[PDB]
Amino acid sequence: TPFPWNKIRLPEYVIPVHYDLLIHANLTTLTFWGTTKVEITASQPTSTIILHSHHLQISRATLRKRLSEEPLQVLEHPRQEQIALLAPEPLLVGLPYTVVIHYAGNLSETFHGFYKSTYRTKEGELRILASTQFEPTAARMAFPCFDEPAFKASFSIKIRREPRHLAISNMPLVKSVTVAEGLIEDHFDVTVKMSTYLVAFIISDFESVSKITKSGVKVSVYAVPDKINQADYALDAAVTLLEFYEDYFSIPYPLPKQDLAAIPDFQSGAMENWGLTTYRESALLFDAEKSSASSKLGITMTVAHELAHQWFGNLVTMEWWNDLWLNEGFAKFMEFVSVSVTHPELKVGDYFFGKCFDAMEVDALNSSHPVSTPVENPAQIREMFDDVSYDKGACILNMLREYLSADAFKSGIVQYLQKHSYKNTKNEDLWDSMASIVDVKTMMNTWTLQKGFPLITITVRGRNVHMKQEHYMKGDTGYLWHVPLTFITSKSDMVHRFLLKTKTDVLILPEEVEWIKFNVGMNGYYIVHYEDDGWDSLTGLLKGTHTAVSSNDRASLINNAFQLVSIGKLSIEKALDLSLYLKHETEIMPVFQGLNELIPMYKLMEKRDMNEVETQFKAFLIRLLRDLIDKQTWTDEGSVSERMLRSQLLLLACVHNYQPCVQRAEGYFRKWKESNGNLSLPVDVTLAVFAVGAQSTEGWDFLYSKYQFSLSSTEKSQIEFALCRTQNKEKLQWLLDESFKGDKIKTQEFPQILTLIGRNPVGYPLAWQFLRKNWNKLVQKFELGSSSIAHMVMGTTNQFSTRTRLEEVKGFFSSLKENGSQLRCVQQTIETIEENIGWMDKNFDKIRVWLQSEK
Ligand SMILES: *[C@@H]1O[C@H](CO)[C@@H](O[C@@H]2O[C@H](CO)[C@@H](O[C@@H]3O[C@H](CO)[C@@H](O)[C@H](O)[C@@H]3O)[C@H](O)[C@H]2NC(C)=O)[C@H](O)[C@H]1NC(C)=O
Ligand SMILES: C#CC[C@H](CP(=O)(O)[C@@H]([NH3+])CCc1ccccc1)C(=O)N[C@@H](Cc1ccccc1)C([NH3+])=O
Ligand SMILES: *[C@@H]1O[C@H](CO)[C@@H](O[C@@H]2O[C@H](CO)[C@@H](O)[C@H](O)[C@H]2NC(C)=O)[C@H](O)[C@H]1NC(C)=O
Ligand SMILES: *[C@@H]1O[C@H](CO)[C@@H](O)[C@H](O)[C@H]1NC(C)=O
Ligand SMILES: *[C@@H]1O[C@H](CO)[C@@H](O)[C@H](O)[C@H]1NC(C)=O
Ligand code: NA
Ligand code: NA
Ligand code: NA
Ligand SMILES: [Zn+2]
Repeated sequence: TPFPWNKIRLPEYVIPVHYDLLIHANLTTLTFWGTTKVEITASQPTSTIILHSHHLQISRATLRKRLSEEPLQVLEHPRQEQIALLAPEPLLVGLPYTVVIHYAGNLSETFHGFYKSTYRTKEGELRILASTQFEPTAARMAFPCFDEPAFKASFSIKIRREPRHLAISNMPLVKSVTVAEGLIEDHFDVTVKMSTYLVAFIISDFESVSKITKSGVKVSVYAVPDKINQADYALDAAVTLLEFYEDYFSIPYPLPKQDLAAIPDFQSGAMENWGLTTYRESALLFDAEKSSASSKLGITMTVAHELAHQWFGNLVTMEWWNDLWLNEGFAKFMEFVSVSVTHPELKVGDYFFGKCFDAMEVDALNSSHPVSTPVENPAQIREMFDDVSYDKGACILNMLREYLSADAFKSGIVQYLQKHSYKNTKNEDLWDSMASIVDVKTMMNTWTLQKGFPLITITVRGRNVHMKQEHYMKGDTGYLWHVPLTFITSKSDMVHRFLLKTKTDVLILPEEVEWIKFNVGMNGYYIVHYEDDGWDSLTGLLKGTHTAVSSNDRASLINNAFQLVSIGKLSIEKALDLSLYLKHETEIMPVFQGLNELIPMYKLMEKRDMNEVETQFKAFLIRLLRDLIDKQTWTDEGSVSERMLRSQLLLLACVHNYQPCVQRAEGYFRKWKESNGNLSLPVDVTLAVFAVGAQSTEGWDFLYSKYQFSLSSTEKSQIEFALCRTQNKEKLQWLLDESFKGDKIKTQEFPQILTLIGRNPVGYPLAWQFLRKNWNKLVQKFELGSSSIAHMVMGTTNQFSTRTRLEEVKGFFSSLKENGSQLRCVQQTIETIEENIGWMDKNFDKIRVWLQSEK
């Protein structure tokens, strides 16, 4: 009667070998039935079998061993998400048993488990499909199982369905059998050995398009019938990228087919289920007339990410979620490795360092965590899907690859994948594989087992270049790293290398130089400070001959300058003085970096009684970029980088009431409205045009009236953004209510809408209030620890900068007890607000005076 197992982790001594899964789902009553048969063996004689089960009603369980069979008593521990099957006789070690479980459940109304998705046909008919999302811990909501990623097994899946529905799963359909009136049973081929979280199945009326790889794999894209004509780009990209990975690793994709399914309701961007990868419609479907350049880039990179997982994640899987980065850091990194070859015109390698700066935002906080760090419950496991695992993980891999050389790195990765195929790995296994080709292990332990990153301080005395490292933290630790430093000088644009393994060291230049610049191309996961006249020298370089260093080296100097303000190593005035070089900048990365450093400053001011300085700061920003803004054409011409730069600059200028852009935007919007929304605008100007049009009641209502009928993910995204920019608080309240409800705007959009309104200069109180009042339902929908909940917490609170706002945040989240008070995103936003308070207290008046002098 008392539950015989009191640990969250399963026993290690009962091991599954093979699952037979029968699923019978009813898309009218929104219920399903299942029969799960799992072949198991026991290392220790045990009479209790413990496995995972969550929100399933177990009707019967039996144990099979001359084909004997006997009943098992069923106990449940809902908190541990486990059931116990008690046998009459102890199991015999080494002998194969089969556990048979019959159960029922309800389709989930969330975005995980076996869940309901809906869409409307062009005439307004509601259609229902059922889809799966199991990673990390939701397979147990669809079938009882040993639901930890190291208990790999093969899966034979059978789906019972109505004739009107199509079923697809991980493997090809090998047989369909009519089993009763109006009931067909689909048999799918057995999977290779894999983790439970990769099982997938979808029952829908999707259509598809297909293409065969040179290696014979059938690649298909599935989508709702009204959107299948948008699948062509992703289909071509998936074939090219699958071919790339197969040839790059020389490890073939092992399955006969690869499906890419666009799901109408989906929480993350995509999911790598082996043989059946799934996507938000916005991450897969491309409209040649309406999709933006950034949306095309996003599809390319998301497909690259999911296909990378077929090797990094599916073939080779981390042993436990503490090492999730072995899946996610690699897949994030592989997006850039692959697409830089398959789509050279996208020039994605130029964009990579930006992920590293994103990671450094959270990693500079005490509340960050090491790349590899212990987790136990599902909320903590979901918290591992964060910028540390993804962005820092990819960034330290890039750093290691540059240090070892690409060929040595690749040889280590190939050996790693071959050795651990169909098995599970830990941090140490990766370092051992890399070393089999230098003390990689000691070096990479410093980057994976402690949080944060170092500040490298450079002091030059003639030819003598002194170096110091210290942990960078916004206001003891003693952390030290093995830092692979790089530098160039005024006399040498060769990349020079120095391994700093101690707190201090020195190198001797062959001849004196006029400047030196560390972290070449921003490939290292560290920041740099220059003592003495260093920042003056580099500021003079940027203002005199900025092309003396690369565009990404310029972006790195902009970013680091403002990071040093936060720790008192550089004054805000000197960092702002450096940003003035941007009046002659032309390139997207340093322009975007300037925006990423300066916009957050007025976002803080917007939430304070600071209208005068806020206005003057925004005027400074427009004046700084005015020549570049004025040069933009109102077209879709040019490269992907030119298109994204154009769109962001025109949006920025219009949001800040730069009259030349506002007048042009108003005229386009009036014409678009007069055409009854049938006018083809340049996609690259549509954000600015819609954002301006939405400022009036009539323009907002008209924009919303066209949202219903759009089949374009970009158009829907552009309308959502514009509607969230209104200063009409009643309209902002409506957007929150309706996207929360999910009928007129899908709930998958709510996290973004909440964040957009949290950034609205008049809406931010509404967003914070809405989060507090509707917390419990939002958690039920998206789950504690999810990235969705983290971004809603940060997006409504992390631009506050007063003690009163800080106490609201602390008071609210501490009141949640077990329903959120321990979230890592809460500690992070609290620490961010604390930094914001100190930063504004110190620098606000300095910025005010600097702007007055800037005249
Ligand atoms: C999900 O549940 C619904 C509702 O219970 C099932 O719909 C029902 O399906 C049965 C079997 O096809 C229908 O009865 C049959 O009707 C045909 C004539 O259409 C007749 O020839 C048969 O002898 C039998 O009477 C029943 O009308 C239908 N009900 C509704 C409201 O549509 C559905 O089959 C279930 N689907 C799955 C996959 O379990
Ligand atoms: C590119 C890409 C695909 C990646 C999801 P994935 O292929 O890594 C899958 N393995 C996550 C499973 C999963 C799903 C839900 C909860 C936990 C885990 C993605 O969507 N990235 C988002 C950020 C993000 C990351 C994780 C979760 C939400 C959002 C982006 N816009 O960058
Ligand atoms: C699926 O939902 C149904 C409700 O539609 C649940 O059935 C209820 O179960 C409770 C507890 O035994 C009963 O008191 C109710 O009378 C049941 N309702 C109906 C309409 O029969 C069912 O438990 C849910 N299944 C799971 C696995 O959670
Ligand atoms: C980080 O937080 C822990 C626990 O709250 C505390 O003990 C430690 O001193 C903090 N470190 C810094 C550098 O503030
Ligand atoms: C305008 O309407 C016509 C006719 O319905 C349609 O074919 C065309 O694609 C529409 N164009 C836009 C930009 O909506
Ligand atoms: Na998801
Ligand atoms: Na999420
Ligand atoms: Na969190
Ligand atoms: Zn991933």
